Amino acid sequence: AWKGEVLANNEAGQVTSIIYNPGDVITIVAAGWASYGPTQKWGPQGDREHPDQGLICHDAFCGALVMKIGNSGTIPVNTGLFRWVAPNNVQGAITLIYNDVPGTYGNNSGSFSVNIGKDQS
Amino acid sequence: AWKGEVLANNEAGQVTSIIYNPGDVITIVAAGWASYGPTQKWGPQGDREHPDQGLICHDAFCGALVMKIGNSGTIPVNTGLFRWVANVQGAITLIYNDVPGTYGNNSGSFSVNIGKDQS
Ligand SMILES: CO[C@@H]1O[C@H](CO)[C@H](O)[C@H](O)[C@H]1O[C@H]1O[C@H](CO)[C@H](O)[C@H](O)[C@H]1O
Ligand SMILES: OC[C@H]1O[C@H](O)[C@H](O)[C@@H](O)[C@H]1O
Ligand SMILES: [Ca+2]
Ligand SMILES: [Ca+2]
Repeated sequence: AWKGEVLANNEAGQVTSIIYNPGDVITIVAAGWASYGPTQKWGPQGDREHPDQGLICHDAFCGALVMKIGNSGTIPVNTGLFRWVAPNNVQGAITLIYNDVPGTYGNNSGSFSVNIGKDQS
Repeated sequence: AWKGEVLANNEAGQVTSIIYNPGDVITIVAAGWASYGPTQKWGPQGDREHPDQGLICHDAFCGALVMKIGNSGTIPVNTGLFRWVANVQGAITLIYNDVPGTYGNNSGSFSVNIGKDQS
């Protein structure tokens, strides 16, 4: 049961209190409005119209919510995950990150409100 | 225990297998790209720039996911609901947030998962 925020302009991400363990089943709901530069704002799925220019997650759009579990590569979160189990050999603290190009977070604004819970297993 | 899709052009909503009962704790997660007219698509939170011209849900943007429970007013769903508790009682119908009579030109759909949680 973690609840908190993820700033668009935070390159390092938001480390949550959720340690993902082998067999854990998780739910995530992400909401909100944030920008990677422009005056317009996008939701947790990001901007489907914008080209990939070196995103930390190539499998999500610019401005999408992504995560790392432990020492994993980025995993798309987008609007959330429903009763979700990680690939085998993936474990450790969940960090939530705004999908942008490394070095380009200065002009980002807004944030995502995210809830994460462990489910019956 | 319910998984499927909600079409933008379905005025009448998607009637799900979830009957909401007093005290029930539920989770919805909605995903995908849909439209209420334009060639451009929006997500489950809808179009934050477009004004309200008599949307079925005044509490959400045009093109947002909403729902009804039984005979109730529209309730915002947006990207989903996390361990949400609702006198609201009955079958959960999911609906695209648009204006009555004008669904004909909508396109796309949202993916939606609903479950009941521990309580
Ligand atoms: C659409 O924003 C900017 O477009 C120009 C073209 O005129 C360039 O392609 C820039 O790279 C774009 O900058 C924005 O996007 C990148 C991510 O791709 C980054 O977030 C930057 O901070 C933004 O301004
Ligand atoms: O505001 C709602 C309204 O917006 C646009 O004009 C659409 O083309 C219409 O079909 C209707 O959905
Ligand atoms: Ca940026
Ligand atoms: Ca329409």
